[PDB]
Amino acid sequence: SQTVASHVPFADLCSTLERIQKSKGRAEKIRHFREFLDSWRKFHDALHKNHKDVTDSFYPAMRLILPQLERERMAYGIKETMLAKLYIELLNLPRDGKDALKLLNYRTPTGTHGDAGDFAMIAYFVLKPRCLQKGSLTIQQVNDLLDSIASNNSAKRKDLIKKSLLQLITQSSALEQKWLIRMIIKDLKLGVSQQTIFSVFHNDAAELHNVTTDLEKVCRQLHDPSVGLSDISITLFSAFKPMLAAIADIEHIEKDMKHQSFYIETKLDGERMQMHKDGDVYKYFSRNGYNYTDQFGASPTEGSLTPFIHNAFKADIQICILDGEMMAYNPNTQTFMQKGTKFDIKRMVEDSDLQTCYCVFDVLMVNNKKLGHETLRKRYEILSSIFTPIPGRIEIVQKTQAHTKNEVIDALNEAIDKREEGIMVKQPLSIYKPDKRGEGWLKIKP
Amino acid sequence: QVRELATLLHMKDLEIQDYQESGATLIRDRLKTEPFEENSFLEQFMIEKLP
Amino acid sequence: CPGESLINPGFKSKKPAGGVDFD
Amino acid sequence: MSGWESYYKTSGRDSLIFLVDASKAM
Amino acid sequence: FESQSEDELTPFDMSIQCIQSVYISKIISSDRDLLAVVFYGTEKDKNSVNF
Amino acid sequence: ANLFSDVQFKMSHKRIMLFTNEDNPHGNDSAKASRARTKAGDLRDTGIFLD
Repeated sequence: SQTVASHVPFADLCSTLERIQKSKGRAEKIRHFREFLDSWRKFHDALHKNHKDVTDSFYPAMRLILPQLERERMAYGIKETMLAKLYIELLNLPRDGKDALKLLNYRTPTGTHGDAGDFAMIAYFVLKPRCLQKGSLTIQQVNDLLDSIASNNSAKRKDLIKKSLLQLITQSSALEQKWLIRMIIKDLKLGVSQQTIFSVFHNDAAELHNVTTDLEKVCRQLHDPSVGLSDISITLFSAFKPMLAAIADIEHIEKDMKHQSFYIETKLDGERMQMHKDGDVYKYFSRNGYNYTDQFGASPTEGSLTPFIHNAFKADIQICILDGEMMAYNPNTQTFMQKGTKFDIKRMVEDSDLQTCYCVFDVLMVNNKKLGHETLRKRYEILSSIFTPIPGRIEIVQKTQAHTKNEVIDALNEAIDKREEGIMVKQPLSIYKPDKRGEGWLKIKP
Repeated sequence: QVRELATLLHMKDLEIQDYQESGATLIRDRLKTEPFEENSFLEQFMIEKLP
Repeated sequence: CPGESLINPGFKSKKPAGGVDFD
Repeated sequence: MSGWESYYKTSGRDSLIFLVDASKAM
Repeated sequence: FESQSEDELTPFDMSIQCIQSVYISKIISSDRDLLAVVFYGTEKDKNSVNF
Repeated sequence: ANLFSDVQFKMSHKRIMLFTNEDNPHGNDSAKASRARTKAGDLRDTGIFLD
């Protein structure tokens, strides 16, 4: 099980990133990235001449070039301040010394040297005389160290985190440590858009990332540039970038709907969630692709919302994807607690009497039927025949048919009266375009 | 006097070397001066400006 | 500080015992 | 398998500003 | 590990003797103190950092 | 320094003794000498005595 990541020094990737950053226009950055990609692909072809089935891909480098898209790794639990503290402890620098103070209050320009806003620059300056000139770490080793640190933070252990960071410091140069700090903070400031990186990687990569939301599948499937994908559509157990809504002017709203009847709906304040159901296997995904299934329960036996709605689905429905909003319900009043004071629906305390309610507003797949390409009206009709609502635990958002502006102003006035954010408008013939904004969904506020 | 000036130049060269080792960066790159070597300086003087 | 023991800091280096030394 | 060493190999307009001295000598 | 004269103690022997004497003195005087012994320049390595 | 940090008790004194007979351990490499000087300064700042 040989992997190219074990043969690629981390210094090469660091140098490529530095060259990309220190470039004027997009052309040079794209040229450097393409050269690195071509070298990696040639090495992959040379290494895997004999093996038939290969799981090796460009993911090991991709997860570092775009840390913000990493989902397999959990939160590191360390930011600028904690990293500065750990560097002070491990390097045995004096607590009250100049270097420690500079690292801690990095935002203060009192230093008058280097940069007063970039922590990575100051870390590099501090580590320049305390670090070797050549490293001996590979991409696979760095990935393993990061995985160990993340898991160990998840396990409530700090001595092992200190050991891993100490190993990284002892086996890295100043530039490598600076880049590692940048990846840990999950910012690189390369100056090149993620869309540009995906486009240079493959002709059709942004769409696949929108549909799947996992760098592993994109890196694995889209290896040979010549070979493409015939059809890419929403798939079970794979997060998809939700479709958002854009500001709308009440004056020309009818024009935005091609002079046709539209749907008026109430704006729901809370989390944006999507539910994947296959038999009794449940998966929940958040707005950006994070897995919240642990909170809400991945099985009917144990959970915070699923144990009660297991049996709320009509018998016919076996495979089902839904998109909706999660909010807090107060039963003693039978009213929704507006987002803000006294509660957060993301980390609700168990002892509270408030509970979790899911308001659905779209369906994307029912019994291996792909409803992404159908009109909004059809998806609404199919949604009506999925679950029998059980108030307090799962509901369908009401939409009212309206074809005049007076109706829109009436709805907005009533919403303000009921102390809601505003109202949104949906085009009956709008198709679901993942990750796009202002295509068939509009929002209006006072 | 020449020997004393050479010693002072050597001490200044040591100062430059230590400042470089300290990671310090000069604002202007034009002020950089080459290390002083006695034999090279004497040779250049004797070949150029002695006449 | 001067004449300090290199084994036990905070204590002066006790000289070796010389017994009786007639003048 | 050749080593990784082999496979990587590492208009406009003119602007002018006059500056006249106002000292007593002038 | 080289002795200048035939009838003399090598530097390593003197260092070991001094360490042993200090150990005995510490045991007799202050037994609650902390002592450690490390070597640099050897071929093998044994430390937390794995230098 | 790592060995010193491992101790969990309260240390009134911290001392290191260097038994060596090489007055110029790093003469070929100037960077190593600068790194050693920086580390010694850091240890002194932390409160570690050197003999």
